[PDB]
Amino acid sequence: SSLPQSFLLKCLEQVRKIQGDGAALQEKLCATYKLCHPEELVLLGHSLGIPWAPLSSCPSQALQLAGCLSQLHSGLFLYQGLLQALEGISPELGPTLDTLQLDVADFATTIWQQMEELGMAPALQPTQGAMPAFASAFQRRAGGVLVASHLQSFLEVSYRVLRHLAQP
Amino acid sequence: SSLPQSFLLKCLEQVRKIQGDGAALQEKLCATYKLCHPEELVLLGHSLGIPWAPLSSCPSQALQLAGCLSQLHSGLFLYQGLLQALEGISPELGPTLDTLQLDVADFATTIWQQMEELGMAPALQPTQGAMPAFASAFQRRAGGVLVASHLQSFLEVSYRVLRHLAQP
Amino acid sequence: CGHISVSAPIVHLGDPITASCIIKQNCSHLDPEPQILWRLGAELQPGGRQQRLSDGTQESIITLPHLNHTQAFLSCSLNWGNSLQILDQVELRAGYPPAIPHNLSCLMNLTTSSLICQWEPGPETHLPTSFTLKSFKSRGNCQTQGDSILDCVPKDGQSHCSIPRKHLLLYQNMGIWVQAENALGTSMSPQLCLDPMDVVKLEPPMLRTMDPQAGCLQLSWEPWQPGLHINQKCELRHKPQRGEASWALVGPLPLEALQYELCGLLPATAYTLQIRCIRWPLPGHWSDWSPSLELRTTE
Amino acid sequence: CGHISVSAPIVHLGDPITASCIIKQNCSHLDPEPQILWRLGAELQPGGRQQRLSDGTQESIITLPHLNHTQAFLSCSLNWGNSLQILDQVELRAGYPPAIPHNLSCLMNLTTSSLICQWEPGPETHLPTSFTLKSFKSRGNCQTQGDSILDCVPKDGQSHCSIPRKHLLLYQNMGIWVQAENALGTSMSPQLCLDPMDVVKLEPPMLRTMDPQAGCLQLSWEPWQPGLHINQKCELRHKPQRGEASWALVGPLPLEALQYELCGLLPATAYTLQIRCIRWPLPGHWSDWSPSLELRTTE
Ligand SMILES: *[C@@H]1O[C@H](CO)[C@@H](O[C@@H]2O[C@H](CO)[C@@H](O)[C@H](O)[C@H]2NC(C)=O)[C@H](O)[C@H]1NC(C)=O
Ligand SMILES: *[C@@H]1O[C@H](CO)[C@@H](O[C@@H]2O[C@H](CO)[C@@H](O)[C@H](O)[C@H]2NC(C)=O)[C@H](O)[C@H]1NC(C)=O
Repeated sequence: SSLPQSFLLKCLEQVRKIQGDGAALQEKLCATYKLCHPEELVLLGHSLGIPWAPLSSCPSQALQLAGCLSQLHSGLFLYQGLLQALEGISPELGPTLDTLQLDVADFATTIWQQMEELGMAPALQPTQGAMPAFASAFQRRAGGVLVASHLQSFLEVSYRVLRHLAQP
Repeated sequence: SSLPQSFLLKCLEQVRKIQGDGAALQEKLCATYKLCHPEELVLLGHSLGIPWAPLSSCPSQALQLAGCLSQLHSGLFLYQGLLQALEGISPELGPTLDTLQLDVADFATTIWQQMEELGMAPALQPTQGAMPAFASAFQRRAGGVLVASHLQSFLEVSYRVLRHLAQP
Repeated sequence: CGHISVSAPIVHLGDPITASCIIKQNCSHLDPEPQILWRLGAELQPGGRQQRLSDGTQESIITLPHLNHTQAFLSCSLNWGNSLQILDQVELRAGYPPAIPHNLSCLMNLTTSSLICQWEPGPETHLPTSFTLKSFKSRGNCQTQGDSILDCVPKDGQSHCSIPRKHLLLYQNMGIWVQAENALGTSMSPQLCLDPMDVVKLEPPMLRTMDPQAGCLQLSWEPWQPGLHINQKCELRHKPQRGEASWALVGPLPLEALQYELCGLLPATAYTLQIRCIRWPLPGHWSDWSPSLELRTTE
Repeated sequence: CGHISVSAPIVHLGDPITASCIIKQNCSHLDPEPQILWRLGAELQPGGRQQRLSDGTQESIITLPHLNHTQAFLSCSLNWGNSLQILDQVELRAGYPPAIPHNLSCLMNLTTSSLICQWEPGPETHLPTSFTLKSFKSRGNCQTQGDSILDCVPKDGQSHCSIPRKHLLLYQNMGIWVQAENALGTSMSPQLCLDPMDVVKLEPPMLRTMDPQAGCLQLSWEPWQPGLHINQKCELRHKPQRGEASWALVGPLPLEALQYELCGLLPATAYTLQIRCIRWPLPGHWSDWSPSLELRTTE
């Protein structure tokens, strides 16, 4: 394929890595606030309007890429802006949250560059977002379990899209 | 005597202590600048006009005290203001110099209080001094070996005056 | 979506707390009507009593009887489906106010050149509680208030604090106590009044053997430089090495001796000796005994 | 009383220096007339050559031929009595400018979660010389200048520096070199260009024995969590415990195995085994071998 073996494997690493990241945070919210089930928060979810990322330009819509990495990438970028807007949550978390923030960031640009190295990257690098509130402690406490839990699947899908993109 | 045994012995401790202090500084000037002989600096001495303390109201001028502690004390106070005006000399010394500064300070008020606890203390606690220059590195490097070396004897005399004041 | 608020987030021992859930109808499929249920994390709480504005928000207030749990989470959740929906959560602690710190004490360490106080804080409060060593230069009985009070703060966890030389006033008296506060109250140790110099901890000289009659010994001991400057009194004790014999103390010694001879022993050829010190006409406390030195007698 | 001044206080290798003594007549019993004598601390120095203002200050200048001493003190002393009087003193150093730092290298430590570079600074300069690890995010060959340069400073003495995660850009390339400056000059190591991720240092899984034919073995090895996230390739090597036998390497393994069986051995009943790893299709370096595990064979 037009996607370098290496680039893809680098992408998968990062996924497995961020997955862990998420999972640490999720499990450290669950012990520090007893918020283990993101069902309970569904309502809270809408109550804030958390724009979740979509990712259905790849799953198998054909066999044309770019515009796909595109979507991917944009998602990453979105979550990255949610996690930002999570404001470190609370001191005891903050570091856990901050590694994920960083790693996600890096997957985010690991794509974007591959996208410039194939021309499909807009010349112009977005800085947008209408980021939700998360004013209160609880909003962020939950905000966290919510976002984590969405991200966490956005990934299982990107996984698929890549483990399978690594056999064209 | 009208001087409590304890007070006197506390005074002697402090002396032995400050002596050490001086000696550390002296020996750490001697290794850090090879200035070991305060003869060589005599000239430099006057060149700056280092008011040295006198101490001849006690040696054995009779057997009346106060006005004597007085002089003592004032000396201490003077040196304390020279060492201050030494400005820590140089970074590698500074701590050595600073312990002496402090200790001398404390002998200085160990007297002053005994002097109030016998009434002979002026009500009014001096803050005077016309302190010499010591602008340059060398002035202070030397300044130090000089002052040290005077102080060092001012003490051997106070010693005498006390080891002997501790048998009235 | 709604919003919890309480009287007190932290509270005594086992007292009550009282809270409000102001569940707003602005976001809610089945409008707040499905009764809002109070939990202590996965535990329905009795008491709930559902008020109104009428045509407003549909609030409820509740009263926790006796919060008998150091930490606990207060879940204000409604009903959307067959699933409870947390809408706000709040953390509640409860414990004790602190006790008087028992057994405060200080040393002056001639090496660090500073004053080391320490205490025991006894019973755990179950609450984030900071300690602090206040101190002040005085004179006398310390009663006569010295004015400037100096906070010296311990390192998280540790139960001793340490005041460096630059902030001591040797040969004069200061007041020192420990303050203990959590959000239920503050307590204070009894106040200490001392001269750092009478709490100096000494270190004993190290006994050693010699170089140049019978039933005798010769040893020698070299000073402890840091203490050289402090007229101290020592004692030597000795007893034969094997046997369960009783220690024999020997008269008053000096801090250092280039040659000492101990006679009147059994050519028993095997004694243990240790010496220790203490600042002498002035106040001071004894010192650990030196490590032991073993040597045989003449014959 | 007078005042020394020099060209250069610090200087090369073994070069000259040149100084002035402006001895003022404003304080001096025998007025500067007694020739002012230059010393290198207790050493008279030739060359002295006594100028004047005439009716002013009575200065002298001198030239040290080759300062062949790392440190040295320059004593400008006159004569009052039979005794030399230091009137000013000044310190002079001399050494070398620094050399190119040899053998710069980096690791990414998955635990500290940061990048550890280190180097060798070779020949001692005899001068207060600071090192520094500059780095920058790039892409490519790093040539194409990345712009923001990041100074990471080592702890006095130590010859390695460490960049924490928050300042790395994993999976991308950065430039890194060491700068070395003392007051005779600055030098630079060759520049490194890398992706922290291809210098990750792994740690091997730990082999262990099992629980549930002949000339065989069963062992198992559990992962190294920190590395789980990185497809790596391992190899096992084994040789019988006693004997000076040669290590036998075994095919490609996975990072973790719940049950492995090794056949084709001698019921020699005693083999040593160690395994190690390395990140696989992606770039990476091997890992130390695991500590050894010893176990007997079937029969
Ligand atoms: C006084 O504080 C000094 C500095 O800690 C202590 O001296 C140290 O003793 C400890 C523990 O017994 C050792 O670990 C160190 O090696 C010592 N020296 C240094 C340079 O840290 C001393 O024990 C404290 N108390 C006394 C009895 O002086
Ligand atoms: C990575 O840095 C980590 C943190 O130092 C190292 O892990 C430590 O290893 C040292 C020395 O070998 C031990 O003294 C410590 O006990 C370790 N852990 C902690 C919590 O400090 C590690 O060895 C460095 N390099 C590698 C190979 O990962």
